[PDB]
Amino acid sequence: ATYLIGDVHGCYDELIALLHKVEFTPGKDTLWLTGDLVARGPGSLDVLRYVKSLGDSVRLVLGNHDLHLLAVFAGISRNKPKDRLTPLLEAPDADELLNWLRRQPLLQIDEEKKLVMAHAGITPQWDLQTAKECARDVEAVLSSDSYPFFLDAMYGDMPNNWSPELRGLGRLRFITNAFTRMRFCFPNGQLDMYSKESPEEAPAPLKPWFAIPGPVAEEYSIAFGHWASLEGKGTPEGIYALDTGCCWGGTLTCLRWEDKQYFVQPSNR
Ligand SMILES: [Mg+2]
Ligand SMILES: [Mn+2]
Repeated sequence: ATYLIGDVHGCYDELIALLHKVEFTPGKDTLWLTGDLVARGPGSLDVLRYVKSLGDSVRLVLGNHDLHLLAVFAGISRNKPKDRLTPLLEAPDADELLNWLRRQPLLQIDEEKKLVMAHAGITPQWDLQTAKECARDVEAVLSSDSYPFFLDAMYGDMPNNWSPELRGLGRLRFITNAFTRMRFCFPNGQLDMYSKESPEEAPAPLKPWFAIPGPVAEEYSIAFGHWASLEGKGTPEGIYALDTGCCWGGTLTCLRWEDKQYFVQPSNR
């Protein structure tokens, strides 16, 4: 079976309880995770240890809090107490876990299921070939010996409009923002980097990225996490918003792909 779970955010107990609920069995089943494995919840260290141990039985994409953790690890960014990352950062296997984490993809594609996953979704300004090329470019910088320079460069809110003519720092910043921070778009597909509310309580003319027809969403289903204030609701057919806010006292959501059956684990917080 194929299971897809939204942002775990260090909620190890809930993750394991949910996987026991569906009798997840590596070697028979595959797990897709929308990223943001770490921060806010109490068990980022155990989550990373477990997800890494799954090997080919898990298909992960990186989220914005995963990248922030890498930035803290590399000395680029300051640790915020609220993220609860110190046990992971101080673990004897931190190097092994975090060098594994930075080698993971930003984008997962399964052609037989016609299924695409990214942390925040796929901007309507990208076709599939472009999304693939952009994921490959950022994955290449993250898996390189010089990844702290990219992590430093990634911070920023502009440019917010895609063009194949983008070059350099602006190109990487846009790619990172589209994959890991995007929520709302302007009518022309331009990213808005400030509004984090639900679609209904958002100011006009902003609309969810998935409400703007894009080439990828026309041919593929898209599963994503990130946007907790969406509460997993309000999406079109073929769009699966899996982040139901577990670390915030919401729920951890698991979708089984074969029958589109949902399984939910209450937050312990
Ligand atoms: Mg998140
Ligand atoms: Mn996120």
